[PDB]
Amino acid sequence: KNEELMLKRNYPRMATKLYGNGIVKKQKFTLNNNDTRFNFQTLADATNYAL
Amino acid sequence: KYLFPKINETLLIDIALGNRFNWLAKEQDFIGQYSEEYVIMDTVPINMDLS
Repeated sequence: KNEELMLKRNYPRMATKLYGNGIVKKQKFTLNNNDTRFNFQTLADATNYAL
Repeated sequence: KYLFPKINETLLIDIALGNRFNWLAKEQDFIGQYSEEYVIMDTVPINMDLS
């Protein structure tokens, strides 16, 4: 060969792709303490309901 | 005729008031909705005519 091609370079080529963000999602639940006690007859069933 | 008028004290008189029925205060646990109550109706004995 030309034998000075030993001096020549060869870089890697690197295909990429850029991604945006995700989204934050939420949900809520309201549990009261006086009117939902009327329909469980034990504390254990009320705690199982809240869980 | 140029001085600010001086308060001397503020009292905040106060007494607490009772209940006259506080020995009826029975304490349950706030579960369920309804509560029923019942007695046994009477049943008089009978003569037995063992014929």
